[PDB]
Amino acid sequence: KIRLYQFLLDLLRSGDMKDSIWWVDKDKGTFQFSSKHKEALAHRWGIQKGNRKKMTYQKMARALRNYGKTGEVKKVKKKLTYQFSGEVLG
DNA sequence: ATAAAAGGAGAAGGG
DNA sequence: CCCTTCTCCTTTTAT
Repeated sequence: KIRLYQFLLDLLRSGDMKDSIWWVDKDKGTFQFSSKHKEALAHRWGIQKGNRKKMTYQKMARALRNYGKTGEVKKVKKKLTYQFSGEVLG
């Protein structure tokens, strides 16, 4: 199965949900969610995983915070903003 | 200042 | 094992 950090990174490279998520500094690998349209992207995440309950941003954010220990994705000091690691980017 | 929202995390449960 | 789900508390942001 696909991993969350790859689901997001795939969307940014595809632009398939430009209204829900966009780059902030492509070079630094920072990105940000749309306050109004993030739930739609969260919805698409739970479905792709076939989860029991419909996915919400809070549950997805909880999952993202776990990447803080392994380093794939760290939270940035800007609203709804995260950052990929150089390894994840290449 | 205050509601609302974003952020946080321990625990237990599910593919 | 990679999240998922629930629950409760805190900080930040929007009103």
